[PDB]
Amino acid sequence: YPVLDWNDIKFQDVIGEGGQVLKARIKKDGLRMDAAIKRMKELEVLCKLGHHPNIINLLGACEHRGYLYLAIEYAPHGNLLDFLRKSRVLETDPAFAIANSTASTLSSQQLLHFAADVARGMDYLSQKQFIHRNLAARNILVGENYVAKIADFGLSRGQEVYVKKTGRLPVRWMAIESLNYSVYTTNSDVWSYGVLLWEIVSLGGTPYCGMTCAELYEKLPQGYRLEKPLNCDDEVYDLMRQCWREKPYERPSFAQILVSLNRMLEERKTYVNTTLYEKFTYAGIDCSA
Ligand SMILES: Nc1ncnc2sc(-c3c(-c4ccccc4)ncn3CC3CCCCC3)nc12
Repeated sequence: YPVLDWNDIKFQDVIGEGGQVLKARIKKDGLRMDAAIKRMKELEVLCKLGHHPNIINLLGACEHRGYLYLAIEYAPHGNLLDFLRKSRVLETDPAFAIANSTASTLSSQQLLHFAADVARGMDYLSQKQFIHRNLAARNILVGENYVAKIADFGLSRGQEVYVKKTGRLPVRWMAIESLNYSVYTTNSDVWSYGVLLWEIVSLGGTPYCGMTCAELYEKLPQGYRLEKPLNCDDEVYDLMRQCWREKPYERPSFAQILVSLNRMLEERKTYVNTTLYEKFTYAGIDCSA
């Protein structure tokens, strides 16, 4: 749904590392478009769903010499985290940075729309009972027209899902119940989303720069939260803080989040500063992460 003919695929380049994925061009319903194709060895109807503008759409699937190749909507601009980081103009093009009084090629409004974008997608998923379990900047793709898209693959669907650990955990993104007990819910997804939001605001900062994974475990039950960024308005931070409430059911819903962003967007006020003025400080990326 649909079905792709092999003879319409023209592969262009490989993308990433390892599973095994490629950039193609497919023909679908008489139109030519970029796809990303992954080839699996040896669930798809629910994969649309993708019909939503912030969810990587499924384009086609196609059996060829014993394999199933899966074509999905192609994202021109990488994961959101890199995109954001490459936007750090003081570091990548300071002549530009100074001339234009700016710390990013991205604007506060644009930064928020990525937030809204993901917020919106999640809202639509969470209300169809899906649990992402991996919300993080690096896990969001920036798609055509710079519209942020979520990945719908391997999504647990249900009220709650327990997964046993053992690979690496996104500790810095996880909420406490997930930390304590390896359980994920939609409410666990919102916690992660606030870290995503925090990530966006820090133009790609590593959350909890300096702290180690051990330190976090001990300090989070303690009531410790990520520090409000120097470029961030108080309400934006406030919103992050709600996502990180200790009591899961206390946190907001994506609708609530989304409502609140949409308000912020409609105001003329800058909620996320990217303008140099007299001082500006990029959240650390390095650290021992
Ligand atoms: N649509 C795309 N356009 C650009 N590049 C890529 S890389 C990619 C991908 C796939 C994949 C899965 C199915 C088909 C094709 C690719 N499996 C892991 N990834 C990498 C992950 C990156 C972070 C967010 C989750 C996906 N999909 C895209």
